[PDB]
Amino acid sequence: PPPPPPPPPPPGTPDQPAAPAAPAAPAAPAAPPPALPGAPPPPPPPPPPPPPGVPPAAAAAAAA
Amino acid sequence: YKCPYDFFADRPGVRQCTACPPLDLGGGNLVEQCTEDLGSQRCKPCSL
Repeated sequence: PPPPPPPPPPPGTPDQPAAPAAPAAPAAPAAPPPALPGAPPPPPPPPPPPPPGVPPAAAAAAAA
Repeated sequence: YKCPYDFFADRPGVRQCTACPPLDLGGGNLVEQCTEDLGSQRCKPCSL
């Protein structure tokens, strides 16, 4: 008699592991900048003026 | 008057705009800061 035949091949190996996704895109959003602090006080007012002088008591006599 | 292009002012009643200061992002690195619009109160790094 003749000899028997070869075997069939095996299949085709396994695909490699699907990759994970990407980042969650961006941390926290815009952080509010520092404050524009400070607003000074107003200078005090000026002083007042003085009163006027007193008159001259113009009277001596009639001398008769 | 509006502050000039590279100058800024924050306090309301002020007598002179102050030039934008170079932002320091670490040790010994100074990036020039320049405002975008004419009358402005904040300085951006003027490379971006």
